[PDB]
Amino acid sequence: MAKATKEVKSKRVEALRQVAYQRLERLERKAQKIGAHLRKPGKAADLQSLHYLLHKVEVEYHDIARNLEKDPTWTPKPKMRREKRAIVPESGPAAPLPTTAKGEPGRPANRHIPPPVPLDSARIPEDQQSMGQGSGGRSWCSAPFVEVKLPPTQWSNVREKLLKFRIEDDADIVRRWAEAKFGSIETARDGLRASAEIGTSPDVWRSFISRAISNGKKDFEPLLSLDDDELTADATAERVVRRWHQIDWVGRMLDSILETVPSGVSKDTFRSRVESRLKTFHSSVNSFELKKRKDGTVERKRKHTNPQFPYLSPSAVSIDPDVVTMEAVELLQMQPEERFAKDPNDANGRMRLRVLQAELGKARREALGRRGEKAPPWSGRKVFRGTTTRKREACLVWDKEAQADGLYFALVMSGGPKIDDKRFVYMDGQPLQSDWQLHNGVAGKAKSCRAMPLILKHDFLRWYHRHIKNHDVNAPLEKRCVHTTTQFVFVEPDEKKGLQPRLFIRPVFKFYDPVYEVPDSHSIDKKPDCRYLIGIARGVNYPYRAAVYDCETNSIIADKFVDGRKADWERIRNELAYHQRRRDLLRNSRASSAAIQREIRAIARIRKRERGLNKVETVESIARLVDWAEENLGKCNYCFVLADLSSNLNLGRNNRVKHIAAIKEALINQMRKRGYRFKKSGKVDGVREESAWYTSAVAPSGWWAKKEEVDGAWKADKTRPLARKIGSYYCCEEIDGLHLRGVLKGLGRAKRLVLQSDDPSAPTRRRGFGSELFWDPYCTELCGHAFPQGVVLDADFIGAFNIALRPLVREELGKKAKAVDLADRHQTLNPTVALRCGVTAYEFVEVGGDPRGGLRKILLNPAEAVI
DNA sequence: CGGGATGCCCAG
DNA sequence: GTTCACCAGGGTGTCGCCCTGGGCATCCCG
RNA sequence: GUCUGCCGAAGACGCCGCACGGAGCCUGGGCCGGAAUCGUAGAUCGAACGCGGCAUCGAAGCCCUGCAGCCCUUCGGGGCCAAGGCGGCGCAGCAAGCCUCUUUCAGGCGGCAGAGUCCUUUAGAGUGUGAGAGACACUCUAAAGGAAUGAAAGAGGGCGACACCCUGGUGAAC
Repeated sequence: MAKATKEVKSKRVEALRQVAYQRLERLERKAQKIGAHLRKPGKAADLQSLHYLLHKVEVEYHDIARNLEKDPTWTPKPKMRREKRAIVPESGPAAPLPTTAKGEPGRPANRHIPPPVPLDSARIPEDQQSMGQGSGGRSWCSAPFVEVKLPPTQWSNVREKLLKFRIEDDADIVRRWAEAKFGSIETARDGLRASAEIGTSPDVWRSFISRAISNGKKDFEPLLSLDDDELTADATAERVVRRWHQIDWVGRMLDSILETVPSGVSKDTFRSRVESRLKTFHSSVNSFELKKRKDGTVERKRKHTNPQFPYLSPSAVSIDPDVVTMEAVELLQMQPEERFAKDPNDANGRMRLRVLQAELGKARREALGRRGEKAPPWSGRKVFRGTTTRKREACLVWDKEAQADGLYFALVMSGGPKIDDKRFVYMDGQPLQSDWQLHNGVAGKAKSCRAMPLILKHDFLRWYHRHIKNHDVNAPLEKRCVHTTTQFVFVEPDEKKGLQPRLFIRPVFKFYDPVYEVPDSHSIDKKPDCRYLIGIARGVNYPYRAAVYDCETNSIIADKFVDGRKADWERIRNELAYHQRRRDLLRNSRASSAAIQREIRAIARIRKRERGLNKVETVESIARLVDWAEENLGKCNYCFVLADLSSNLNLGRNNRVKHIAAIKEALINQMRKRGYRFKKSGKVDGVREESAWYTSAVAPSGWWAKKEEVDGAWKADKTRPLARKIGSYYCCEEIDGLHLRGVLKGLGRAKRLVLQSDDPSAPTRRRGFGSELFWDPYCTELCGHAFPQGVVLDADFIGAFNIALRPLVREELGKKAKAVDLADRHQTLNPTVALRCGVTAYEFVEVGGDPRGGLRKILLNPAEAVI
């Protein structure tokens, strides 16, 4: 019988491959029919729709051909050609929210109003005495716009003066220059990337160091006599040759562009903007990162993923259906085996079927282009932005006669009266005569400007009261400022609906930069010299958890945290998916269009509710945490230790509630605005990044809880899960004041808990905690409270505690360390550090003949128990 | 003569 | 019930740089 | 403008009043069907598979599309030509949008008479200044037309890049 099975198996594979060839030539016949049918003159239904059927049948051709050539024992019985391709969500499971006006926060009216400004004394440091270009400073912008009141009759002259500094419609000059100089845009991008790169040949290197020496620098005289392979591997010489190649190449291309500038464009601000963009480009193509291999050799890896020339992103071109029709039928004319070969004309060397699929996508993109958005405009109307990067350009003067709200945005033009030097004064408090930048008459300058009044509303008044304390001579130096530049935006007038032109300005205040610092904040082998350490645990559902730590008492002091909107994001995503499905299934189907419009409005409702989700609440709580830290802990006495998470870690469906790098960015900006020093590497003193491996999963009671022993104990005891697997077995909500345990559904991704749910098709509280809860069974007692089978704590609290206690271990061990040594040092040190704050925990309550049957949360406050 | 404009230069 | 490979439409987060001016030479026209 | 006296329903919410196409190329939409194929002899039993044929509801995308309607416009018209469906009966704070970017919360928005306040324009009149031009400064008085946001956070602009997620049109691996 066995020899019969072997010969019959060869018959099976040969017969099924014969079926594959018969179906293949069936596709080929169908493709010939439709390609000769698309040929039929005047056809515009075989266009697009059965052009899509053409790429479908050719994709099936390529897939059948590949599945037959790659696999010699091709025996297809997987039951997918008999599969109906069902969609498992229901047709109508609509579940909106019923919560409505159950309190509604108030708005305690406050009367913020900017008081007048005195002249600052000689407390200014020496490096920021002039406050010109690059002379210290912080240059912190202004997060709200403020509306200036344009004159009702002279606003056209103001618009004419502001049209010089207009930022948009400058890309078209750069694209026109690329078209006129290198023919095509892609050829321009490739040739300009080739010219911007620096060679590894030491001849041009030595030429650029010789140019550096002849320009007045005497530091690189032994660099000319250095060995060629040594100067190639020299990082300092690499930076020098990069800066001089930047100067030469940016100068050459800048001219090439300013020679091709049309008349009317102001060449000064265009020169500055284009020079900054080309400096950005030549830095980003030639910046190389020290990537080491296993043998210690440094690989010259570029930080930027794929830099291209500025103002040269690939814009979508509206291709026509006729040329993609001709290219498709011409691809069909050649032999079908080479129809899926690499295209010699493609830049990426794509497949011919792939480039025709992309061309068909463009051909149906031209009818569905810049439309269909969920209406997010800036004011709706036609605007043009810009910036005024000078004091001769524009500034904020203060009216000395007004005791409050006397800020005026003075902007210089040919028309208008002369500015008053005795009534108007700069916003720092210094007079108009100190700077001579817009004063008329004396010191050889003559300037006349109109000071249009400022409309101070809640946003700008709140920002000016929070960020600027310019009315106090002896103010902290991080609150005093000077104003040089303004990122205005001009909203153009409309005559169709009869509106009024409005100008919004965003000032950019160069704040004075004090020398505030905490020592050894970014020292690798040194703990920061401060009394307090704050450990931020950035998580997925809880955004951050803070556990501040004082080394004098060696205990946690506070446990501030927020809740996050993960489950709300899940609900919005599910309702958005259902409404998108019902809208899209009702669009390809026709004779129903009011249904399309009402589900467009339902999509807009869910878009507004998703627009409610943002990082604003997270950065608001970060600001509140930093303010609380500076109030209670005191200035220059803390350091926000953060876990060094991956910069581009990938999550699942919770991308809109990730906000992980936003916490680090917000903390860096918040500690920058407090006055703390900002190093050139992008680090601010008081925000220290330290890496956390599985050592951030060790217990405060002294348990490492390694993944190997946790996996072994969970395999031996499925009903008793350890580490963070305990939280996945319990319901998120509560029944009888407490959360029950449940049984997982055996499907991997459809994880539905069974909380003794004998009710048919009952989801109940199918959502669980997941990895959010850490249960330590070895901690049967904690903070004056007893637990029979251990205490369940938040995993983010454990991570925050480990992060806050980590730099002590880092200083005790040294620079060279592995995670095992940090783990055992944490295992020994953990028990010794105590808790003097209310630490959120859970209790194993007796449910159903078992103390592990339920979870109940209490405060567990040492301030009520220990002290 | 002089108010205002336009454009270039300041480079471990 | 999954996973991957394309093409549309929509939405997010995140990342490399640079910027966040004054002096001054010449034009320039009423 | 704004505030008060007085008047009302947009747009939503329940009810029904109605909708231009197949030659040719995809699919339901109904049938019928065995073979090339498979349940590890035969595989003719069953499973189906890509399909073949018949008739047909008729639609996906086009030829037919009128500018029914919206956008652009040099104002003549052109583009998509479908949409927006539209169009009544009862319900009249209860949508969207706006009052500033990124958000949250509270609040306001729609006809005609009355009242004050501010700004802008202007007038008479008056005061001093004014090598004196009845010019200027500016006051008094009067008239014309314009004038809802609080509260809590934010480093925001560019330029070029990535990497997720959702829904359709598909194909392949399980």
